[PDB]
Amino acid sequence: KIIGIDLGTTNSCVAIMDGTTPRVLENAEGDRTTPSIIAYTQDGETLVGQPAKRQAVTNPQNTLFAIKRLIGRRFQDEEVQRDVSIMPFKIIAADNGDAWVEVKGQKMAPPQISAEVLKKMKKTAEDYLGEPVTEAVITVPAYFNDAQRQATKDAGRIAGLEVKRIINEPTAAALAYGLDKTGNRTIAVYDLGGGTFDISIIEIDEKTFEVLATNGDTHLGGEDFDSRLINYLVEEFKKDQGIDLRNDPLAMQRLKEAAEKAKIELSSAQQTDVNLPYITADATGPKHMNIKVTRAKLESLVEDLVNRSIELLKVALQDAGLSVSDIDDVILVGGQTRMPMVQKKVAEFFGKEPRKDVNPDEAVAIGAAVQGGVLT
Amino acid sequence: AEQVDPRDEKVANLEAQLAEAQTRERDGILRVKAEMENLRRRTELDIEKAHKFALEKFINELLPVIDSLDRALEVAMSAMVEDIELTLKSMLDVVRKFGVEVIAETNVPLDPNVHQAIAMVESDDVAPGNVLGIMQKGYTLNGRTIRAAMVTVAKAKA
Amino acid sequence: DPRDEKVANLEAQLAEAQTRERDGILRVKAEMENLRRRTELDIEKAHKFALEKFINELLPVIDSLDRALEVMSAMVEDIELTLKSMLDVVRKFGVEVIAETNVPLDPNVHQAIAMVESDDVAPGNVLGIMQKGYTLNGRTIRAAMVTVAKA
Repeated sequence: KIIGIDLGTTNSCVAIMDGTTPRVLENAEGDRTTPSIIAYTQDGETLVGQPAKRQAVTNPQNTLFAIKRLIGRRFQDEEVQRDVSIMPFKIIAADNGDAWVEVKGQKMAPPQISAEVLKKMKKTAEDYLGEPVTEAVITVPAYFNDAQRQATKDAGRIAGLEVKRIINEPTAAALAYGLDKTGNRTIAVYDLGGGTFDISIIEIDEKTFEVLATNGDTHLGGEDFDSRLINYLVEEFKKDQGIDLRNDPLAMQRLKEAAEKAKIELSSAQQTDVNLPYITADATGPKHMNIKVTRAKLESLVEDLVNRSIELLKVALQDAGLSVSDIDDVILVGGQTRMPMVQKKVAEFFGKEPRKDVNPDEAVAIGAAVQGGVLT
Repeated sequence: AEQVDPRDEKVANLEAQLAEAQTRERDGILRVKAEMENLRRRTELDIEKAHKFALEKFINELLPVIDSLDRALEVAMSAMVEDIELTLKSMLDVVRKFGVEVIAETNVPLDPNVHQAIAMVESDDVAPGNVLGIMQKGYTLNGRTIRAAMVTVAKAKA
Repeated sequence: DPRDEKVANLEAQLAEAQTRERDGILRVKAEMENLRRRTELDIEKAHKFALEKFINELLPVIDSLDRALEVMSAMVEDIELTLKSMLDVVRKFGVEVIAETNVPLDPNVHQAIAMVESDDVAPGNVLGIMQKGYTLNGRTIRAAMVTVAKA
């Protein structure tokens, strides 16, 4: 069995073919999706996923995340150096001169970290099938230089997984939908993630696969769509009450989640309520927060970010010299694409409606399962 | 044992195929036997699972109903309160009937399995690292967490 | 003949073990599919069942919100929002409410507990709901105790 694994930047998923039918497995906690976080508790515990995300605040410097942004790169790089500026954790230079991370004084290679998550997926598949697993396909970004793809390979070894083939994330989504068997189709995978937006135009010359044009952003995904709603709220409060919740950690962390729960609810509803009693207090007594956000306000808040995606959707085709017509198929990947407005704004720039018969956050993981599937 | 007569090497062939046949069958019948043995292990799990978490989706959609209820006690005619305090009690006590327990106990170390440190607070009311107070109840259904509690962890004196 | 007669029985011995494997596979492969189809049933029953028992013990909890909303102006605006979502959430699982007044008595939905002179509704028509009734998908699960209007 070659459990397929989608080693995401913000979340990872794992699947295995039940016969010919893709079956996305679920972790110990009952999630089909396991955050890509890993923290080394003060007391020496090595948490991974949900639990690790939950103690981040109380432990910023040892709760590693977004390690994919470093996997196969050297301590110098636009990415790496510019991350060193935002990552709450220590990114040091390796002797080899690679980008590494220091946790509690000990220095480890990026792969040594991801393996923690792969470790958890392997155990997750093993917990399903009953028998130990040792084989898998792991997906990478269509732009992954041989260095990363390999370093992404070292991670598996460290996890007891013999990478039987590390295929492309875009290709992954394509195999995930059913673009394998008339004789020639031209696909474009819109990938809006938790933190990254990557667009890929690939050709499945019929059954070959070929990255025709790839473009995307390093800073653009839900987490950024979130900060839009959070802020709207911080500003709104200030207008209606003269207070800066920013100043406040407790209130901010609190408002952050509400905004996040709001943002999701506003995609199956027209308006929701950010209701936070006792949000703060000042000289004039305690303060409560109660705002109304509509699909519309949110949208208005996240516009230039959804359009920024498309403007890139424009240069992706300009480099691939084609019109939305040449594009026979367009698939979406990235829980955030669940937002009506992106679904649309995209359906308009390509004319035809993008297909999503397959779960936006399980897609690429499922693609990876089918490849290693009866195939490998 | 001479076998140059083609007709002898023919009998010797059929004899071999059949031996192969017998082989395939025996084993080809063992993997499809073991193959279901595995499906029985699962059906049991799938069952014991859907037993534990049948109501999880429902009892998860009510969390925001337990929430507006106590939220209504927070912002808070003496009776109406003892009334809505009794309701919240029957609600909780009822979901607890169906295997749900409420995570809302302070002065215990932070347990990321059912706790969500939402902020560090400089306090000596409890040992550094323990939940100092809870911002919002956390619920568990038969072992799996449906909503970690949003706690406030404590940091040393100053 | 010594080998012809043997060459035949060998061939047979081969068809036997051949088809015996084929069929044997099938029996266990359709045998596995019943095991499957039969456990879905068994999971979807114990569920319909747990869902009904739960929805049940929950009814008194809704009643609580009623009794309370029925005994301050902004507090109540809350209990009315709590209530609407209690019900909104429940609809999602098939639970609807019986409390439409001015409808002829119907023992399937109503349980008259008292009659009273009134002109507010032709006589015979339910008037006043001592308690709201509920039904999941229609099958009346608890009849609305009511007061039928007597001329």
